[PDB]
Amino acid sequence: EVETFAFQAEIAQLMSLIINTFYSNKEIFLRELISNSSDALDKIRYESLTDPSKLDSGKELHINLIPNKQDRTLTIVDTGIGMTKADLINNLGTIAKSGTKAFMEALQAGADISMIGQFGVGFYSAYLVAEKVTVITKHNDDEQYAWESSAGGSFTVRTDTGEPMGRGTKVILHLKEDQTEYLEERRIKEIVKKHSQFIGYPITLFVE
Ligand SMILES: COCCNc1cc(-n2c3c(c4ccccc42)C(=O)CCC3)ccc1C(N)=O
Repeated sequence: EVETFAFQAEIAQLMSLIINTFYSNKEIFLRELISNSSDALDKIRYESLTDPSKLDSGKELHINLIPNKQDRTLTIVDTGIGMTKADLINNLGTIAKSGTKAFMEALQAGADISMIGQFGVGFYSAYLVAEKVTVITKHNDDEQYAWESSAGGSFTVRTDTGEPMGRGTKVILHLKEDQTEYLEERRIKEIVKKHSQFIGYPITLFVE
């Protein structure tokens, strides 16, 4: 079954701002998603020091960037801690509410959209370039889920029946028609070098 949920008002508001605000420096979405991946990898790595069996679902800690011109998608894959159903439905949104509030206030103060990560809500920057975001995720303590939202105030969660992931997260960006530059090898290389050069995990840029 597919379950549909309403974003809390503040999150819907932030998503609308991200979609509606004129802001040319869209490339920062990638550093935010890679940051999310890095944090998730740090988390499982740290947890594994006390419980080595947490890596039974996979020892390699890495990030893959996968462009697909046929589907017009850019996929950011990591073998981080992943997310439970409760993370997807409740926990992330609960934490994000205060980050969203603070971010929107800072914006009203003169901050700009590129500072979104300082508020812990960098994930939503995905909507700078994507009409729809699909998040496939697998945490050790739960099943594989697909979260999805085209904004408009609602998201869906379902159990995922695609290729099993072992552990980690895939963020699938269904790019906007005018944002296909982010499928180009040289463009992604440029952005990673500029914003994500010191990430402590191998980042592999797949080619088409
Ligand atoms: C320590 O790592 C646990 C959380 N990890 C992630 C979280 C997200 N992410 C998601 C959020 C979110 C909201 C605020 C902040 C981050 C958010 C959603 O609300 C939809 C699902 C994915 C997106 C991607 C990741 C990731 N790559 O692990």
